[PDB]
Amino acid sequence: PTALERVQKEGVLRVITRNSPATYFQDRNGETGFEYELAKRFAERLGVELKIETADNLDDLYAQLSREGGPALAAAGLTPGREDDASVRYSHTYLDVTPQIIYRNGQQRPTRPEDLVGKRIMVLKGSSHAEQLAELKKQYPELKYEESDAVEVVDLLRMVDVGDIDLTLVDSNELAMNQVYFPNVRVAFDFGEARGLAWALPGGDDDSLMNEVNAFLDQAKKEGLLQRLKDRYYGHVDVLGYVGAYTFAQHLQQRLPRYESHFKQSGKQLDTDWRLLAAIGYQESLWQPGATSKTGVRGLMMLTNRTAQAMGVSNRLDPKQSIQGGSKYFVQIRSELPESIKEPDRSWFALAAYNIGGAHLEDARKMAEKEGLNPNKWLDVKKMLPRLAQKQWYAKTRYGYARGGETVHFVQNVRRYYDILTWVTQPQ
Ligand SMILES: [Cl-]
Repeated sequence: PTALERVQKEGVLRVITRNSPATYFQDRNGETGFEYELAKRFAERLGVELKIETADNLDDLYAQLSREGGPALAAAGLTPGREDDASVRYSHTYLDVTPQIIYRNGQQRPTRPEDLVGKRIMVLKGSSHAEQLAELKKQYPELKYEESDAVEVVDLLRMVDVGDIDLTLVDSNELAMNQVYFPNVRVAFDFGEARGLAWALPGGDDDSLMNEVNAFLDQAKKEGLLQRLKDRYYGHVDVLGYVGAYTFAQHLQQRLPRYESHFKQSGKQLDTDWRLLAAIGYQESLWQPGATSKTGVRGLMMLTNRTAQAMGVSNRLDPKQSIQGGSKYFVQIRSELPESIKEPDRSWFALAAYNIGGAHLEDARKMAEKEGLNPNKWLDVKKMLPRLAQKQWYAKTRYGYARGGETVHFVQNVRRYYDILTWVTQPQ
């Protein structure tokens, strides 16, 4: 009975991973993570259910994988070993990452490997990163670094952010994912060439499962799934920019605490996720209650007088009222969307209408239907929205010109800020 046959016979694919937003994360609304979604899709390919198991550290992860009755594979952003070990075999690679030395804005930036000597350094125990430093230590014997089995990457970066350690070493993708929480964290330099991440399978001569893993990852590439997952989880710096990333971190730390209870209160009484509402707040005003503009919108949630009057907001500059009014407006808009639009798209459609109004959004949907696209599918209607800004298209619509390009930007950003806030984890 082959490894694949055991999986098929048991009707379950058991996957071991790390506990973190990058790989696998549990939230009241559900389960997320780059590896989680990639493994989920693989389980569906095999016609079996996914069963996630977590490891406390990398040594434990590899120990579980090689134990009798262990999981089928490990999907945890793993870097294959410098040299082969009979205990583990790796799939083809599915994401190129660059190891980076991370330092604290305020202290001097080490520029080369030799500068790592005489520094307080911590890395994950059992990691490829620890091995890079072990290899380096042969060349510079005075190099010191600590290995912890009790920390995750988020903790290492937190330690650098607050000055508990001088430096750490992590993969570029997880740095990008975490830059939005740690305002003082900075890349010092790229330490070594880019490496491929791969899934790990148990040792031995059985290729039944391995060949399906490699066929799947090929299909995952061709369909764009790897790029789309990469962009959601590891695209914060790409999309927001580097200054935007650590600037958000600064605001998360300094601004959000003044308004968090207002968001939670509105979210609770409106029975809707408070972090989605806070994400709207950030896109609108960067959580600034005195924010204004010359386009007739004002306050933390940037309400028009029209909207403010309808929602019963008597002071747009008051943060509590602004948050409540805009939150109420968002929920009302979402409720009034045509019944044919189902979640999760319904919420993204609601953000579009929050920004551009339901009338203009209806024009975008009608255009989608004419092009033979699904008007109830957000990714289709998202293609049509920019056309409302073009006179070649808007002149024949019922409601005419609208800034649908800016609407697409608004929805993408809020969704990202919503992810970011959902993935916050508390200090140790
Ligand atoms: Cl989007």
